[PDB]
Amino acid sequence: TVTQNNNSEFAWPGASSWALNGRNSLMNPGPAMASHKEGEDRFFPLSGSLIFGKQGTGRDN
Amino acid sequence: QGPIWAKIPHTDGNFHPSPLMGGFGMKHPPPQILIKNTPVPNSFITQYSTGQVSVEIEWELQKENSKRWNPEIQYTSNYYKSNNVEFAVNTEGVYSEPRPIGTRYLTRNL
Amino acid sequence: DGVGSSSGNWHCDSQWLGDRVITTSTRTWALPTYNNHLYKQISNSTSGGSSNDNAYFGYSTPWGYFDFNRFHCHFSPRDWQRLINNNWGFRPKRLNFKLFNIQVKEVTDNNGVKTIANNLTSTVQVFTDSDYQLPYVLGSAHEGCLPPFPADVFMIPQYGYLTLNDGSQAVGRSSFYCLEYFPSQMLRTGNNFQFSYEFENVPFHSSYAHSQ
Amino acid sequence: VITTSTRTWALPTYNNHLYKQISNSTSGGSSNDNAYFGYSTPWGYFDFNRFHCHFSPGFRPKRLNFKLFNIQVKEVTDNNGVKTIANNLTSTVQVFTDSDYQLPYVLGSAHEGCLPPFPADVFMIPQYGYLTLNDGSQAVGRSSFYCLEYFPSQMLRTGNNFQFSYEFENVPFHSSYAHSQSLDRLGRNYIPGPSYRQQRVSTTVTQNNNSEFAWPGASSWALNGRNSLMNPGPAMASHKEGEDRFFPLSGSLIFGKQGTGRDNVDADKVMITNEEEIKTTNPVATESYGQVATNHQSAQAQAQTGWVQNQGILPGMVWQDRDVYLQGPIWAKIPHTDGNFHPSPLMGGFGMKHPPPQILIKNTPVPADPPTAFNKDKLNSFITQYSTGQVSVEIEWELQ
Amino acid sequence: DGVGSSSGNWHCDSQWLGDRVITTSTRTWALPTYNNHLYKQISNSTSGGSSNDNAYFGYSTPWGYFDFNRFHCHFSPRDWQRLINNNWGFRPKRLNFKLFNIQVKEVTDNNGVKTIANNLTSTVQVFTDSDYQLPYVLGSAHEGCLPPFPADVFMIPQYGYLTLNDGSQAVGRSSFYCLEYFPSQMLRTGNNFQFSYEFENVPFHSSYAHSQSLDRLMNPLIDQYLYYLSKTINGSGQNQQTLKFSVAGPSNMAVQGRNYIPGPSYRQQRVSTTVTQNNNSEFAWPGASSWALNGRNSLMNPGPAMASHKEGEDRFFPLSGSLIFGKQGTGRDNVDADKVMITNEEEIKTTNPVATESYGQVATNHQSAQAQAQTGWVQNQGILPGMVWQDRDVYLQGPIWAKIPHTDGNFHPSPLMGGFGMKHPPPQILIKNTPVPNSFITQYSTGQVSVEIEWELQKENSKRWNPEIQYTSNYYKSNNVEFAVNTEGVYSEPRPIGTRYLTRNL
Amino acid sequence: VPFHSSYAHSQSLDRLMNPLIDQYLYYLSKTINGSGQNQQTLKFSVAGPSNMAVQGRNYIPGPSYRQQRVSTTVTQNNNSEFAWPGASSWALNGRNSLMNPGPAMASHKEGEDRFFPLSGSLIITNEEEIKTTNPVATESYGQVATNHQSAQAQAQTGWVQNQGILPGMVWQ
Amino acid sequence: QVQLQESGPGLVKPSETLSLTCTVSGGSISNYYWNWIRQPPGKGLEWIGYVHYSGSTNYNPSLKSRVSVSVDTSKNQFSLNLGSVTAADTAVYYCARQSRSYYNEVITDPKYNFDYWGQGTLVTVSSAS
Amino acid sequence: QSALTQPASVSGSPGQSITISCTGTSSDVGGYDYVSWYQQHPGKAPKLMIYDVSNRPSGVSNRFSGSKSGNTASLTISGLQAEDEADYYCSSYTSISTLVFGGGTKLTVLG
Repeated sequence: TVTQNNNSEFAWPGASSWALNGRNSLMNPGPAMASHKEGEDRFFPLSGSLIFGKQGTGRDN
Repeated sequence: QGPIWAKIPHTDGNFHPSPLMGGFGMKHPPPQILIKNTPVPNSFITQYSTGQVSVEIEWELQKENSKRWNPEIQYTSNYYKSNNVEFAVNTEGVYSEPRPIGTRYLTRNL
Repeated sequence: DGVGSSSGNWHCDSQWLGDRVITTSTRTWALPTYNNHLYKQISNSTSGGSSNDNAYFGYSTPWGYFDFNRFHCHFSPRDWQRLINNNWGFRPKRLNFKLFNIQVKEVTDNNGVKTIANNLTSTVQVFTDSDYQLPYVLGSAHEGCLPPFPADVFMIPQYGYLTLNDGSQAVGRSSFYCLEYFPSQMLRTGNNFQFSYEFENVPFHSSYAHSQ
Repeated sequence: VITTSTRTWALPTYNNHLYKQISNSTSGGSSNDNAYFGYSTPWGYFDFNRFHCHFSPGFRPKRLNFKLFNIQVKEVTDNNGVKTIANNLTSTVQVFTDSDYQLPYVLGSAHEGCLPPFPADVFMIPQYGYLTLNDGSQAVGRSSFYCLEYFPSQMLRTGNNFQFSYEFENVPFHSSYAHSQSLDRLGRNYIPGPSYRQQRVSTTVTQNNNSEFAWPGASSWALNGRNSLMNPGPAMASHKEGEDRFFPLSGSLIFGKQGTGRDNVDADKVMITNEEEIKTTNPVATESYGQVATNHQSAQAQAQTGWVQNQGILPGMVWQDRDVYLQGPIWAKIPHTDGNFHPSPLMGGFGMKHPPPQILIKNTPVPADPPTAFNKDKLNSFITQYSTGQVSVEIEWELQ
Repeated sequence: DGVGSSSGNWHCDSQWLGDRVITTSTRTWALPTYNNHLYKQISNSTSGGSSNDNAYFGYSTPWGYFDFNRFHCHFSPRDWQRLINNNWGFRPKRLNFKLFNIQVKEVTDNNGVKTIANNLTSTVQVFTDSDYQLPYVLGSAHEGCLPPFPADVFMIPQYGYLTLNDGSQAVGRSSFYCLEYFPSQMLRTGNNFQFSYEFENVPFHSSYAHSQSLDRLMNPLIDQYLYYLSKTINGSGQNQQTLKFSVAGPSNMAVQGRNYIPGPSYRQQRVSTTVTQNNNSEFAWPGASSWALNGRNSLMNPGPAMASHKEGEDRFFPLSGSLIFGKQGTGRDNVDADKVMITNEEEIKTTNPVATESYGQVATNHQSAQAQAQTGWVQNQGILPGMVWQDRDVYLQGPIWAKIPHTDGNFHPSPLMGGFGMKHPPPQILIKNTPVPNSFITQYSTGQVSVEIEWELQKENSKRWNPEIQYTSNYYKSNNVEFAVNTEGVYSEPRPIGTRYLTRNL
Repeated sequence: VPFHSSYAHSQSLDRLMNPLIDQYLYYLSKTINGSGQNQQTLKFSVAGPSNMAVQGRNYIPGPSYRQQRVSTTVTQNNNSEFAWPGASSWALNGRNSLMNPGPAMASHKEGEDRFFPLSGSLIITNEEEIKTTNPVATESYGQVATNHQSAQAQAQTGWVQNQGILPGMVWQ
Repeated sequence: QVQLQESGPGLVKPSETLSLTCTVSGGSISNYYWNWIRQPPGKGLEWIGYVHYSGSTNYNPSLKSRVSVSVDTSKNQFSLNLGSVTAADTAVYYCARQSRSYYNEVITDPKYNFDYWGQGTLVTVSSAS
Repeated sequence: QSALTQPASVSGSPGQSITISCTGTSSDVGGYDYVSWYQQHPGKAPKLMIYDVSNRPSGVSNRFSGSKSGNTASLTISGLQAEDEADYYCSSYTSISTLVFGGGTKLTVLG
């Protein structure tokens, strides 16, 4: 649900990353961890879960 | 829709090499298969090729031994009335995959 | 063997035998000519690469590769159901690859219209890296694998690789690879190519959910 | 008797090598009884199921043999404003038989597209498509979808050939005689076969009623809420002896004369068969089966009777099947079910659980030039193409 | 062999081997003494039998019998799932029965309290009817079968039978049967009894739903060379008679000539589960489909195999058409709709007519210039040549086999409540407490029963691309796990489970 | 050929049940609570020895083609000529044929031996031995519903005069 | 057979809080999303909001300030509290159930199609008694 | 948000197909295929005729059908009957994950 999320551009500035030789790589998908607590279907953990496109999905944004 | 294998990077050490996007980590995965059109003459004939590819994998299974009394969760298609059958083509002939399908349905004791 | 004799048949199906499954998939492919036969240096500054985290250096090659890493290549949705509902675990054993019924076309613009016809003397080069000397790009969850539906014809991806960089510039430890330096097999329209592979022993993937 | 045929065929390319959902709505809609859902395939198929394929102008088939050879692949272009048909030698053609009967079986519906009766004709190969479960135009969750690519098939270049032999399963000899005697003219030990009454129509229009009764007056069976005309129906005598101007409404096969139109053609353009040969053992299609007692007589109650409009099987019935015609079908596939009775198909011929298999064929798509920059979408651009060749089919028949 | 040595072990489990399944079930039973060891005449007038249709005459015997003839006896819910999701067909092969660890008790009231202790000399009589000389009561869907859940102990039913009657009185052709006249085996607390049976060859019970409907078997893309009569008039006016003809083709699929026609029907009345849209009158008996035999009306139940309702109407069920099961803890008389579970036969609609619909129409007269065409509804239709149909489905709770009555002739002997019809079904197993002295010691016995059936399977070969429907358990969180015992320890089955999920082409 | 049967069944097709025990099956006992408006309900009850008519049964009696009932006592019979018009018959090629003897059916109900089927007997032998598995030649096979009931429509039935083979029939 | 029943005062004085409870019977609250819909007499439906057993809620933007929806899993009932009511809040209030999702494959918010409905209760907002 | 817009009333003769439409903004209707149709008989709770634009639940006849073009979704009722007269509402999922209803449409069967 978009209303619950904070009203700011935290998509990259709030993401778990790891740095290698001075470069920051996003942590994706990362270690295997459950996506959400029991009974909390709406939430997803950012870069943590694999995301697939539906048929005919646009490449950008 | 997901990946099958990955190549374990060749390094001094690693821990639980199983890859993070899922699948089977391997030091000698299925090898790469490279292909090109032999150039026919820096001025060449504009050229392309086509053909067939067949691939055959043998998979080993581990059968389900459980003593659970009540019935399992199973991956099923609901009985629905809709314009398009799932996992099939539409009127314009486009094939689609409606949802990602996981591998985990049957249960085990911890 | 001949121009008028087919070099291989069409095999797609799955055989469920006891503890084993054999899934055969056959697709029709099309390979263009990439980079006009020219290995080319590529880096971020070519596109401007404004971020340091995005900095890369590498090459794009005339070759193409066959990618079947994704699961829906080998399994229909039905066969995927039979697998996951009835089984606690699975893992690959043997791999068998075949490449056949090659056809080469030449593209000409005659007057204002384009013309395509058979070139019966042309060859296609194909080789496998069984010593794993080339950069291995398959395990990056890339696009270009055989289509889930068998009735689709797909475009082979253009091979490429990256190596060390500092910013967009290369370094003295960087490497370069000429795929022509590898012995390869050359195929006319009557030739066909095949090889067999053996998966190394891996643990069963656990297709089950804990009840505790 | 051994019959042999050979023909030359022409196979186009359907729907740009694509499977496409078709439905009631696809064809324009408007009828529940006519509602359907299904798919159309790039594949074509061979249908020899009519007799005149195997015959020039008691018996039963025994063996079958099929050959496909002399493959020729034509590629078509438009050069300037003219079309240029060139041979493509490298191209292939795919053929397979479904010998496990895993696909929908469409050969039993008496379709057009059969091998032509005249051995020098060249015929077009009809497209393969099938229907599955529907609700209205929409599909239910139980509906199935088949990709014919998912069968192993043999790919044929111009020097390749294809052959297989089939074995008919044991079936009873078709009766090709009319009994000299009749059932009642032999207290009786046996009674005539079953009946489902048809309306009677006369070939003299002034006799028939001046009203539209084609669907309203038609004998029908309802299934899942959809009404289907009963056609041709159970085997019954076409008319009483002495009246040849009447025929059962839906009760008889009807063939078209050469070059007959598709819609609303008068009676002289079509050949209406008559079954009267069987009137010895079978009831007349347009007549009641008999009469039964509807009450108990008494001092105060006259005996009352009523007419039997339809009669199921009774112990001691005998009946004759429907006759076969040189233009009619040979076999049908017995549906796979828990139970059936007298499986011999209603349009005539030999019913079989494992009928002659279907034979499926298509032109392997050859793409046009792809772009030189990689793109993931499937290729929609193909070389216009079609193929041709020779079909020979041999059937060994047994006679009585 | 001995009083202190057990005569048999406890076997319950299922072995899935290839094309075969072996299901072993072991239960603990208790047998009382029935009728104080007295064969007794019973008839309706004893209870008053006010209806002639209810008139019966027969006997009640001291003997008990074992009944394993329901499926949940041999299959756990999980094992039932493995069966129905993965298999097109199945059928029994071999039967293996064992009766062991017998114990006999004597009941005494000492002072004001009751006393029970071992009687080590007592015997139990047990015999099987392998010549099928006794009346066979197993195939009547009776209560008293081995419990679905193995941890329950159950009470053996009292055997009984009926014979001819006129009203409540007997007739000269009536029969009487003394089970003591059969050689039986007698068992002390160290003895055990076993025998092995062989099912006769029966067809696989189909467990799939057709993916095609009988009237859609055509190719949608091609016309038929056959012709149908499209128009009987050119237009409005006088003397407009004509005969027009058209090709049967994709545009009109109703009229195409077809090789096969749906199975038979005997119409049922239609009842709605929404009560307000049901007629406000008592029609349970007055409006019900019945058949009369020797002057008595028997309700037609469940009747021929017919689809329960048209597609899209799920609130309608045949009045006597389907099998109705009770939910756990349901009262014997006049329970509410929610308590009972009504099974449906929607899967077989592709080949069978709807139970509440007319089979079709037929012409009732000859048309003429003076007479319009007339039709009438076919309410019941016997077999015609070229009919195909599906049998009724079998359920986890439903019967397994029945005995085909021994008669001159029969047609499609498959029983109407579902299951495998057999001329020599699994034989009856009769048992009783040997009387210990018309004044006897109050006495009962208990022990174990194990039963083993070998089932043959028919594997699913289909080429269908998209995924099947499968029987599954929903992932919603609830107070009690389905098919498991609740806090008080009661086991229950939430719903009826059919056999038909996988699909086939027609 | 099969051995001809020369015996009479001791049981009747509808009485094959065990009289002491309930079925686990249910049937529809009541469609209304009481007299009045808007009384619709659905009530169910176990089929058991108390009511044996409504039990579910695995098999059903053989086919029937009804014959007119005739009494040996002339007074009882109608005072008219019903010998030909009354008799059941089957038509072949326009020629009507009397149904004689016809399908095997019980000659008369139990308790009435003075009645015999018009054309149904060999002449007067009686078939009453088979009344266990076969319907009476003078009786309707049963009833079937003729309509959909609804809030506005009462349930209607009609009499099956002739019935063909159905799966699960037995007969002598 | 799932049945919903709304209960609560049929009259509310203006500028007072409105309270209603829906008690589900035959089925537990479970994993379902419970919704409140209101229909002003002779006017179209309007969606108030929903509640989930995890305590998640989503409200109508126009009502988001003054509305609250609560769930009690123990008593098998969920509630509506609408504050500072005016005469515009007179309506028939329904409780409904979001249709069950047969798949646990993806992470998404609920798309609203209602499977079951209460009978509804009329609530009049008036100063008079 | 802004409500969806519908015709206030539509009438037709029994046997004639009827089409009701609801117009919505690009974000609410045009954007996603989640539009439901409810019929409400007087004094009753709404019943769900169509969900997910064209899908229909078990218990709903063929005669009801729906479709979507651009910003407008339409409900089609084929071969309508007397029992088919009711109020039909369009429902839609919005961009901010809120539900929005149409104004309602009354269907009158002429006769």
